[PDB]
Amino acid sequence: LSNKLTLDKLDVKGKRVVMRVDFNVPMKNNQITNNQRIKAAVPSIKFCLDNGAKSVVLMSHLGRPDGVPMPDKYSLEPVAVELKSLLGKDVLFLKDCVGPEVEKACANPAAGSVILLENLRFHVEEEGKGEPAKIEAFRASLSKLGDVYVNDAFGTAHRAHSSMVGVNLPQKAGGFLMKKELNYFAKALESPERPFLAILGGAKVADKIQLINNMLDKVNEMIIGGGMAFTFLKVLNNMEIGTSLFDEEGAKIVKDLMSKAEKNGVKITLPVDFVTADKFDENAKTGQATVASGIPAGWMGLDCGPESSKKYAEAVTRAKQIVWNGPVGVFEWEAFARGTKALMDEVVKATSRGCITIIGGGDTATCCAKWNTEDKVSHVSTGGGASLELLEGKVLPGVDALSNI
Ligand SMILES: Nc1ncnc2c1ncn2[C@@H]1O[C@H](COP(=O)(O)OP(=O)(O)O)[C@@H](O)[C@H]1O
Ligand SMILES: [Cl-]
Ligand SMILES: [Mg+2]
Repeated sequence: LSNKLTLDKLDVKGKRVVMRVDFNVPMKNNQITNNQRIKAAVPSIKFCLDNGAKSVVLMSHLGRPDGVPMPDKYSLEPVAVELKSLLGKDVLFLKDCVGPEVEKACANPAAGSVILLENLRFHVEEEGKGEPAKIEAFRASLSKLGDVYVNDAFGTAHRAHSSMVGVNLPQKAGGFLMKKELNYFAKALESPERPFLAILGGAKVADKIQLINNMLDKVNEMIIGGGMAFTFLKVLNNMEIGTSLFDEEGAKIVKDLMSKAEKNGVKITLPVDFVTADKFDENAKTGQATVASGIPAGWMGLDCGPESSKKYAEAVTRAKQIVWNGPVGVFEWEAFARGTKALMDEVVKATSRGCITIIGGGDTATCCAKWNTEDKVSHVSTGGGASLELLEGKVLPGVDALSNI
């Protein structure tokens, strides 16, 4: 961020600060299961308050409510509560993020006020889909809530969304988490140790299958696991995949991706076996399948099996650097957690013999919390897809929109 305004050089004395953060935290049974992303923004928030900010107004999304208000399902109210304990200051929660009531609450706050707005994605204008005039009005409203803007939302920095690129204030500064994460990746990606392995799992298949093409110019090996794998296996192996995650658009480029991996000498490791489930539920009935057997109709693959874990281990053993985004099964539910635990064991072992190991994402970092490995890998990032877009070699939109020096 040498060329961008950052918080260390932003005068906040007597100023209202409006701050985009990534508070898209994981939830199970309605409880926050990892406060990593909240804790990670505390240094920027505290700095603002300690250097005389009149207020700090925090804004984020939670999940993918697709431009409809879903307070019953995706409210940020629980985050406000958690932020209090981590900050040592109280926080006022507002039930919207724009409009006359929100504008009034933020216009002239008591000295030192911390305010958290409701989920930005309850409005279609944040993503811009789910209207140019209402997008402008949404952005205008957000801009009234502070005098200066800070973006500390590293985990969302790949998204060219209204709160991330559309705030119109004279000073738009990168926060300290933004700086910490970008600095770590800049050093780690400049001259990676080789072989350099990417591990791509998870459930955001439509988005992340589109990142593979450019990642194939940067890495020497790739594990394609979790929900990502089934689109590949259906196309390449004619495998029956049941109700497993499948991306129609990505299927159309699978053969081209494999051709490119061959051209570039990138070894691709796909799974060969699975733990199956009869529905998407923690207490589903379960089974086993191989690529050869296929997955029965009406069943979904929610973990890899033991022969897949062996092949993943072989790739980890060859690696001198690893970037991992996306668990290799539904690790939140014990029936489907074994493959991700086994891979974590291998990645921790690799670190101990000198591998540079980077795990990132809202959910994947929660694997580190669950199995107590946060200090047993080289770097745990608050960015998942944001970190993969860095690996591709891009300038992230939320960084690009910051004020130039
Ligand atoms: N085979 C699978 N089917 C469905 N979901 C899966 C599968 N494997 C992993 N997942 C899910 O992937 C999710 C995380 O993916 P994603 O959100 O892309 O990762 P991150 O949050 O680290 O960026 C987890 O909640 C996990 O349950
Ligand atoms: Cl997606
Ligand atoms: Mg996630």
